[PDB]
Amino acid sequence: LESVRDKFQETSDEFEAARKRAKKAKQ
Amino acid sequence: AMRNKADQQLVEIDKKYAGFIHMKAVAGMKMSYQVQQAINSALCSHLYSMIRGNRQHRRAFLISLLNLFDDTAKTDVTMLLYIADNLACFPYQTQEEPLFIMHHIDITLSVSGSNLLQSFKESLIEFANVSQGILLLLMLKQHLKNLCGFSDSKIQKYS
Amino acid sequence: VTSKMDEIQQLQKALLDYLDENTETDPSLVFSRKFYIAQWFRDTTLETEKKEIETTGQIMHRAENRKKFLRSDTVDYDDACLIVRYLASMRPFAQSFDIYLTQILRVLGENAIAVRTKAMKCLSEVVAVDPSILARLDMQRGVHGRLMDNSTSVREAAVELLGRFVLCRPQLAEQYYDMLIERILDT
Amino acid sequence: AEEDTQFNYHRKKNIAAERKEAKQE
Amino acid sequence: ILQENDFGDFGMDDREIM
Repeated sequence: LESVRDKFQETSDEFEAARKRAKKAKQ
Repeated sequence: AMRNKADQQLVEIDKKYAGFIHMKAVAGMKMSYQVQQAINSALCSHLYSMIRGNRQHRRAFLISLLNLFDDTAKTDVTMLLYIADNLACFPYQTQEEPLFIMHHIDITLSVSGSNLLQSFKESLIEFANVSQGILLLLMLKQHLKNLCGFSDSKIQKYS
Repeated sequence: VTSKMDEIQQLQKALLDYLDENTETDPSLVFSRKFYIAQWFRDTTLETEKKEIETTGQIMHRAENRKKFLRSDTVDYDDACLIVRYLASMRPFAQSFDIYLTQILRVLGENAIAVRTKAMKCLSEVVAVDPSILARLDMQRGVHGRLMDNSTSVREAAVELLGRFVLCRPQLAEQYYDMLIERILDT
Repeated sequence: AEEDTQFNYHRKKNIAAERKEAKQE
Repeated sequence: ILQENDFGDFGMDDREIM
């Protein structure tokens, strides 16, 4: 319900930002 | 008889001087692969058993070879097959090895694969090749997990 | 291996007469007489437990026992030895060895080294007493497993077993020779 | 960055399993 | 019963020299 959707939203958002941080560190 | 004499000679070379074999290991398997592609289980097992004594060396050669070949290098697909078969064939006598390998493969898999899938959906033979690479490594992870039959929870619990 | 190769009540009677004469010869035999009496009594009851057919049989049996106790020819020593050997061979003890063997094979898979070593050694002694026991397939697979076992102690025990067994029976040893002579290089 | 990315990816997988369980319930 | 055997011969199989 509302719990799984809002958790998944936050997780995907953070996952995207964290990926960008990884890309920032790698090169 | 050939490799019997060879391997016995090698253990004699090793037993005196601790470091030597650990110094040149990745070039070893690379030259081995070149030899096989000139000629045409567990062939590499003897060296793997020999280099299991030192914990840091063990982590070292494995992390170097596995990460360098898969993530960004256009290594030969035949080379990937050779290394993959050798890795699967390897006898394991402890618990550190499968957890360590699974941990790092997972991490790199995660980042690389995610990037790959989003770039392909956002958008290509280059894609075909690098995707073949990543999928074979995936299947290695899966076959390993089947060889132990352990829950992903227990693995991720390990750090 | 060195022994084997209503009438029962009459035999009980005969043994009672043998012992009865020996009471005259030597005291303390009365104790044995009473002990045998009690053992026959309890054995008839225990077989009774497992009915009215054997109920009537056992009530005549037990009444005869009571009478014969209250009653306190020519049979002698060797006869008594053979009768009591037979009557013992009826008891639920002579057919126990088989069971015991089974128990031993439970031990072979365990998580302590010394116990498995000693078990294997005693088994080696067992077989070297009775050489015709390497026939049951389970013991065969056991000694194979222990030949491949992962501890030097049980390994030497197993190879000693197999070697002594080969030495005892002169022929028929070429079937274990290959699996034997493979093992020289065992670090 | 690598540790935290791995954490986030595995959490997304778990919550995906959660929504599957939700659809079942 | 096959309970605990060592994996292959590599535990104790020092190969033959020539």
